[PDB]
Amino acid sequence: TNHQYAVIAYFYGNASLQGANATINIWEPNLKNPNGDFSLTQIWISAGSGSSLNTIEAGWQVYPGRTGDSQPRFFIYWTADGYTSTGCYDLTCPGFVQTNNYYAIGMALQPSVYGGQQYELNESIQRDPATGNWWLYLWGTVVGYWPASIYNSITNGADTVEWGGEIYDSSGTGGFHTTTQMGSGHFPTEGYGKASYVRDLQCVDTYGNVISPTANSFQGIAPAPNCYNYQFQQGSSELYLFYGGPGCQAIAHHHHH
Amino acid sequence: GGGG
Ligand SMILES: *[C@@H]1O[C@H](CO)[C@@H](O[C@@H]2O[C@H](CO)[C@@H](O[C@@H]3O[C@H](CO)[C@@H](O)[C@H](O)[C@@H]3O)[C@H](O)[C@H]2NC(C)=O)[C@H](O)[C@H]1NC(C)=O
Ligand SMILES: *[C@@H]1O[C@H](CO)[C@@H](O)[C@H](O)[C@H]1NC(C)=O
Ligand code: NI
Repeated sequence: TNHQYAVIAYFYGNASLQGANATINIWEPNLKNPNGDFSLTQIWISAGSGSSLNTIEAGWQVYPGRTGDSQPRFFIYWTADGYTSTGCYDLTCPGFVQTNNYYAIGMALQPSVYGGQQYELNESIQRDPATGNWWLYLWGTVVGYWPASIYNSITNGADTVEWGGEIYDSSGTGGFHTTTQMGSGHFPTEGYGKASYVRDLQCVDTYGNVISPTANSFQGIAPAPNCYNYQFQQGSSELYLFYGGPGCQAIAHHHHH
Repeated sequence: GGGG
């Protein structure tokens, strides 16, 4: 596929997780090919697999083809059949129910400054055990919910939570030789203020308790590591996922010998 | 999982 990632996944033994959080550093990554490319950072909360995969998604995305501009914007997504025939962005199809219009779905976000002022998108997703509905909060304020009625596998809880970045490479390099940026456009090793991060890496267990998994409990995914990568930075209060990169310049020059 |  033409998608590349720098993501971490927390796999639970069953579908009993009752929520998750993500506090995502906001940036305005540049796209090499804005006709079709996109760059985003999000959470994915899921249950099932294959055609029974159900997802709850929220984060920021730079996708001019969909939003009409190059700003990072708040988005949501979902699927009830592994992206085969169900699911959509934002409120473009029936699915998500917005209850509070204080925050707009699709709103532009203020991007952080390299070596300067940082901005974060705090999102908290919580399952209501009376209904199975999954509620979304932004910076502590309610937005709405994904109702249990659209799902079949995630109605009682989730088995997997993933966090991180993704780019879509419309130029057909497989995401291996495009300067479309992920996160801030800088490699994770640059750290706070320079590389993008995801913090508040927390889940809610079956009993309703908040758990912050240790670094070793996540599986990492970075299939184009010379272009986009991730690095955990453990602070003394909470674990950071630094992720992203500048992408790879197309400087291969192989010929037979 | 969901996104990878
Ligand atoms: C990280 O995720 C946790 C777990 O979902 C979030 O905790 C939840 O936060 C809300 C808001 O503070 C709490 O709601 C409050 O409940 C009390 C009753 O206990 C009620 O009197 C209040 O009016 C309010 O509804 C909720 O209890 C709490 N849940 C747990 C299990 O701690 C937390 O907000 C997330 N953190 C971030 C930074 O996203
Ligand atoms: C899921 O696994 C947890 C931990 O092993 C267990 O406490 C729980 O009862 C299991 N089933 C459900 C429905 O939560
Ligand atoms: Ni050769």
